[PDB]
Amino acid sequence: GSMATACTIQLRGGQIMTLKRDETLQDGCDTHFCKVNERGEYFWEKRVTGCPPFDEHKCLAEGGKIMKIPGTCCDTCE
Repeated sequence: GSMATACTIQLRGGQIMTLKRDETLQDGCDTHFCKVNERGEYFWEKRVTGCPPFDEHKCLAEGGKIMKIPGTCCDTCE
């Protein structure tokens, strides 16, 4: 019947993205892969790591702004 034709992902920033097979999502975050099995189904692999503990107080009040980490989604300061 109906089968998977792609990987419907959601970025941490609030964005539902459509990846086809062998497609990936280029964003500074936990890398999103979309692959297909030998049966034709699509798998959404999230390449995830551990982000460094962040002091949001050590930012902002100290005169900084909070950015996004490349390679994983977490809080960081300029």
